Amino acid sequence: DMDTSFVGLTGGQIFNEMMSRQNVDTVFGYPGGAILPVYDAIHNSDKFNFVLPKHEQGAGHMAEGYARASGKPGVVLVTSGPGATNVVTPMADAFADGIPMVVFTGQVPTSAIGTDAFQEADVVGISRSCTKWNVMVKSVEELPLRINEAFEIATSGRPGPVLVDLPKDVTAAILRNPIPTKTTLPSRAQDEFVMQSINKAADLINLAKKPVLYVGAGILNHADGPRLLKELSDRAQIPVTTTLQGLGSFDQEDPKSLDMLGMHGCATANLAVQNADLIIAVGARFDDRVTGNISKFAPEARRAAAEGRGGIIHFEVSPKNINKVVQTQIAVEGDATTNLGKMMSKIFPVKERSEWFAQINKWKKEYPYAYMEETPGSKIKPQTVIKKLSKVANDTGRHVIVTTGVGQHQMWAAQHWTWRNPHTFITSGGLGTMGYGLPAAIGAQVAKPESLVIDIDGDASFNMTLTELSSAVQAGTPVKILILNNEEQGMVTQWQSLFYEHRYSHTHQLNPDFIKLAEAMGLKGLRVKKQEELDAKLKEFVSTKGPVLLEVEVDKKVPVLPMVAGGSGLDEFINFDPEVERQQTELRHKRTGGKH
Amino acid sequence: MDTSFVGLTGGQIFNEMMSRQNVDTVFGYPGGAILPVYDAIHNSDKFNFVLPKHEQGAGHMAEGYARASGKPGVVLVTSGPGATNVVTPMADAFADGIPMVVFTGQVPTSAIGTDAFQEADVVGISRSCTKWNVMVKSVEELPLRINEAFEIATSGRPGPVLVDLPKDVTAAILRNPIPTKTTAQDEFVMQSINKAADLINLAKKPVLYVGAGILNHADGPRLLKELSDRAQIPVTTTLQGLGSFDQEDPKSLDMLGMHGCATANLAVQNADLIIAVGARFDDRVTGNISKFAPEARRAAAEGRGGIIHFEVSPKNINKVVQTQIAVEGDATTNLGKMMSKIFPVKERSEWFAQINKWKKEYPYAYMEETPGSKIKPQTVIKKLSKVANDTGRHVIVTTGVGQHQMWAAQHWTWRNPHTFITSGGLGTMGYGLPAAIGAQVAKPESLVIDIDGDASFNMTLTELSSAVQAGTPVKILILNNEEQGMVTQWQSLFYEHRYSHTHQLNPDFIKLAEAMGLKGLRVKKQEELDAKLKEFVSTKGPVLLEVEVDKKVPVLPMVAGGSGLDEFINFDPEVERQQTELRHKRTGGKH
Ligand SMILES: Cc1cc2nc3c(=O)[nH]c(=O)nc-3n(C[C@H](O)[C@H](O)[C@H](O)COP(=O)(O)OP(=O)(O)OC[C@H]3O[C@@H](n4cnc5c(N)ncnc54)[C@H](O)[C@@H]3O)c2cc1C
Ligand SMILES: Cc1cc2nc3c(=O)[nH]c(=O)nc-3n(C[C@H](O)[C@H](O)[C@H](O)COP(=O)(O)OP(=O)(O)OC[C@H]3O[C@@H](n4cnc5c(N)ncnc54)[C@H](O)[C@@H]3O)c2cc1C
Ligand SMILES: COc1cnc(OC)n2nc(NS(=O)(=O)c3c(OCC(F)F)cccc3C(F)(F)F)nc12
Ligand SMILES: COc1cnc(OC)n2nc(NS(=O)(=O)c3c(OCC(F)F)cccc3C(F)(F)F)nc12
Ligand SMILES: Cc1ncc(C[n+]2c([C@@](C)(O)OO)sc(CCOP(=O)(O)OP(=O)(O)O)c2C)c(N)n1
Ligand SMILES: C/C(NCc1cnc(C)nc1N)=C(/S)CCOP(=O)([O-])OP(=O)([O-])O
Ligand SMILES: [Mg+2]
Ligand SMILES: [Mg+2]
Repeated sequence: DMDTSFVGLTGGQIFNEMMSRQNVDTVFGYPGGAILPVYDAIHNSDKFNFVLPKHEQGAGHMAEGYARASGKPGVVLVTSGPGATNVVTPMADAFADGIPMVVFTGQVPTSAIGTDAFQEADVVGISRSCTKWNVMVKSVEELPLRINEAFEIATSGRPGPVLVDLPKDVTAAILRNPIPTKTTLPSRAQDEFVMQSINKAADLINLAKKPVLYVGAGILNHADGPRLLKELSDRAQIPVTTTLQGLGSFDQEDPKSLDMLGMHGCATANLAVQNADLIIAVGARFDDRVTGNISKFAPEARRAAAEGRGGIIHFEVSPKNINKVVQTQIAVEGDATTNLGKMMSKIFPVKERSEWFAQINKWKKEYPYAYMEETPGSKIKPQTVIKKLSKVANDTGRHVIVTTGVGQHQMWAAQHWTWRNPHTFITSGGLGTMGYGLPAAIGAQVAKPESLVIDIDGDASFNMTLTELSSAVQAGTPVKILILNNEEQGMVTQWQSLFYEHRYSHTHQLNPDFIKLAEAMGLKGLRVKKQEELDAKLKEFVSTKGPVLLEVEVDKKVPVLPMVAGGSGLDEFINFDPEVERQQTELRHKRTGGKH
Repeated sequence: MDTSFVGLTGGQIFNEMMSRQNVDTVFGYPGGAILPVYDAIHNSDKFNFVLPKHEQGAGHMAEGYARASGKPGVVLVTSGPGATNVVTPMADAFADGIPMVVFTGQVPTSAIGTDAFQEADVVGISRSCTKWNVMVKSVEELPLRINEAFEIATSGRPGPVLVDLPKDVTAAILRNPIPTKTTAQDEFVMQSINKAADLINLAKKPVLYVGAGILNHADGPRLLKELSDRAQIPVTTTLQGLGSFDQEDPKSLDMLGMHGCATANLAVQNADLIIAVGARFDDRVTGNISKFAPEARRAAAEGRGGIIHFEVSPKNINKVVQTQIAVEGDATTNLGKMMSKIFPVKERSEWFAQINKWKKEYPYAYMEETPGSKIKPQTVIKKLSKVANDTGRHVIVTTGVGQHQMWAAQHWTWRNPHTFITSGGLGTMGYGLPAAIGAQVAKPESLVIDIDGDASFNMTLTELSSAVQAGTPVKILILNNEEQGMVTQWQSLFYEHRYSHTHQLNPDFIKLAEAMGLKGLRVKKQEELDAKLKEFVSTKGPVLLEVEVDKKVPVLPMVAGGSGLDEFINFDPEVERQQTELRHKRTGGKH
């Protein structure tokens, strides 16, 4: 069966048509020679909104933030050569964090490919290891097919980035042949096997006496995910901890909430996991930033497994991540949410778990997120800023979205914010890309025009992509940019303090005047130094109509705690100790000859 | 066998190896995976360290450094996003043949292949944009790999290499001694030299087609000048060859190609012999390849001329155009060997008469200022060229990518080697500022000027604060036409003035400069331009000058479409006015 409707159109014009057929409402991009035939076709197009950054990396991270906030794939449209190489970091970032993204790169004409042409890059080769799939379109005839395959692959299984390489002669060419209609249009034994494993997992859960739900980003890839998670938690009385990327999937005000686990997770979550007889892993991949020393990980679960009375259940959509890190007793293949729904009726309702929750509540009382609080004459504490802003933003009654950079401010945002809503924490976790914060916020704001979007950023992170401030003005995105300025690459100085005897090698970048910068870029700029002005400034920050930057001068050389590092198990975290911090301050002064 | 490194960590070995390689500057940004190296180079007296805001900045700085100094640029970044952020500079250095050694931290070997935190397949990603790369797998082979890297980056055609450094390798202590070392065809060439000298002595209308290759040797420009003087041969250069020949010399043809001087293009098309020296016949130079140099091909068919190619990389020989004589190896070296076999020529009356008539007929014409009109971008280049030269200082110029780049290339008078540093092959916007910073580090006493575009500058403007921290008093000139000029030109020409997303919203560049810690200057009026240009150059410390220039001004001449070099579009004042009215009509008076 053939389709003749695209006959007579250029490749560019076909691209434009395929965007509305693929339900694309937003395109992030930057023009150039190779991709000019497509840009002429989308000129003044009302199929979608176009967002123009200052740098293609910005386009990439914007599309990511857009994808995370909307649940739709982020679409990028850039030129060949430097245009394409400039989106390599965002693709690798989306690949690590499972973000659906379709990247369209212009390419030199097919006759010039492989001749080391002007602005030619081997983009398909470069991006092979950091995309789910990529392809070079070699004729206009196969353009709709490739577009359809790209979007499907990007949004199925574990979502991820795909790249489509678009030769200039292909997008300029007129389609002069009918093409298969199928290319233009966007097992019983397996089901029985999945159900079998679902039955097995239900049996294990009904047996557990100290279960823990270990929840990650996977639960958020379905609209009903958080809802079914809660239903399972309430039905079987199971406490819930989340990874960094699962934050927002569970109401942290709920008594059964364990908060975040891992390297910088809540001690209670870490201890609960270390003492659980059953770990129910839902959409999480057991990264070492979560597990700590893997040989020390979940000893009570391993003991339960050896005695046939527990262990680890894994709801995982990708075969690649099953039995990858941890020996699992039961793997439940496919969409976590879907499989939770199927399992629910098989779970015995539990009245209470007195002993287990008594232990957990005692851990909660003993190990809060403690830190050195403000004293007279001291600088503002970064942890205090997060706690205050969390309440201020939440009290607005608006839907709040938070993006971050990478480092200490990121962890403190994760810890001290109170998470309650799905798809409201957007942070770079796997690749951990500095500079993510501002463009991701712009993207998220585009996805959710009514939401209050806050970028909680670091000074070093913000410097990476700060040129996109003007892009926010041009895009009409009233993002709220918060800079926790400690005048350092804090996460690195933390590691240098701990393991390199306070040798701070090249970890202090010279910052610009962030307030003058913001105003030069066309935003309102605010600064706070004094403890007494923090409250009022935070309120003015959140209340501002347009885009606004607020720089908070915060204290320096403050470690993120708790911390699981070295060969420590999850239950061998370093805890906050006020006397230790004081001793570290003296030691630091002496070792740095008074410089820090 | 050598024991001098026994007891040192991999990072400490790296520190010593930089000294042994004669490295005086490292560009980089720290992170988890590369931490053991940064600890070892902490307060190192063996080299200076330059810290950017972005790894792309580090990369382009290293490029600018390499191009001004003649030494390889050294980059030191962390794993994952640190490494992926230097892909564009590597592709840039690969395209332009710039010596660069990139050191990327990597996750511990025990975590490689497990999709670990901040893990990327950097060896895989960078394969197509490096001459060579490697992952160091033990501390014992670290000196060997460092030595290989520097050797490969600086030999043949120079280019980028990458060395992946697993954290556990750089933290590991060398326990065992390592081999001290790790710490016929010339006749075929001589025959070619003889044959090429025979062709040259026979040529009646020869042209020296000179590129970046002649600048990869200290004595390149000198031997080029000698050959040109000896045989009375006119010299044209590529964009990347600018500075290798004195453009004030009567035999200068200026730049050839897509936006080259018409005289240069016409000489090439009418030459009976083309002597290609360190140039790779890119289509930005040749135009339509089937129309390129018809008289040279004709001479070749009659055995009285053709094309001679002095090229160091065999794969670039007969890659684009069929050549009669190939001389493999370093161009400068082979020019020296050839010199004694070239008959001296007193004069070429007819050939230079024809050339000098073209020069009079086809200068770099453009619509000049009129009372009330905006400042013309071409005029700024001419005036700045004189003002900068009048300082008596050594001047180095970097640019961004676009119209300003071409106008810089055209209207500047190039006389000194390694003084024009621009992204040619990859054509990376945002190149100008970080390249200028790196060049200033290489040549602290030089006057370094970034002639940048507004769109290009926006790409990497965050490095302005890095200029302050590095102590590099760069001079930043922004030709502000409030547009992606080179793209709007192509849209005006080929897409009926449909300007699709080619107008980015600029920040206040002066307030930006001041926020970054620089002095900011702005010119709007013609009357202020001269004074502002002089203040700009005479300013001590880093300074930005924004010039509001006229918009929608095409770079001419232009060879595009299926045109041959002699089929260029030339400037015409009446055509420009007609284009202005047509553009107004089609954009509803918006442009
Ligand atoms: C400075 C820093 C510190 C960090 N410290 C911590 C920390 O203390 N604690 C922490 O948790 N993280 C931390 N990380 C982040 C960490 O590196 C990982 O990014 C994070 O642990 C991964 O979370 P995740 O497994 O839930 O999400 P992902 O990496 O996205 O993995 C999701 C898993 O679920 C699967 N999946 C996806 N969709 C579905 C579906 N529909 N159905 C079923 N399965 C699905 C995926 O295939 C994948 O296996 C830190 C990062 C940084 C930069
Ligand atoms: C907007 C724009 C417009 C442009 N328009 C033009 C234009 O009009 N004219 C123009 O010329 N360029 C133009 N370019 C630049 C063009 O794309 C190429 O960068 C340039 O033409 C290549 O110059 P090159 O061959 O001299 O140097 P390279 O690309 O570096 O090639 C040098 C050649 O010499 C060889 N070589 C290197 N070292 C040695 C040695 N020691 N001995 C012998 N051989 C050696 C190399 O292997 C290579 O083959 C433009 C770029 C842009 C962004
Ligand atoms: C704004 O668009 C351009 C600006 N400058 C340019 O060259 C310096 N080009 N060149 C093109 N197109 S191109 O000329 O067809 C071409 C190209 O030309 C081959 C063809 F002429 F044989 C070769 C490689 C790349 C490109 C590219 F990416 F730019 F499309 N578009 C522009
Ligand atoms: C400033 O340094 C760090 C900041 N934050 C970190 O984790 C969130 N890490 N982690 C490390 N080193 S690491 O822990 O040995 C490690 C790593 O751990 C392996 C080991 F724990 F088994 C795995 C992959 C990458 C890294 C890397 F690159 F960061 F070094 N350094 C930092
Ligand atoms: C990373 C990157 N992205 C896009 C690019 C595609 N290009 C260009 C080109 C010629 O390479 O077209 O292929 S030039 C250009 C815009 C130039 O704006 P300007 O700086 O203001 O200078 P002007 O004086 O106005 O001309 C773009 C968008 C590029 N090279 N790099
Ligand atoms: C350099 C670095 N890590 C390595 C690194 C390097 N380069 C990039 C692109 N990304 C990362 N993550 C960090 S965490 C910097 C943190 O500084 P910050 O922005 O100001 O945050 P904070 O100070 O609060 O920890
Ligand atoms: Mg900081
Ligand atoms: Mg411009």
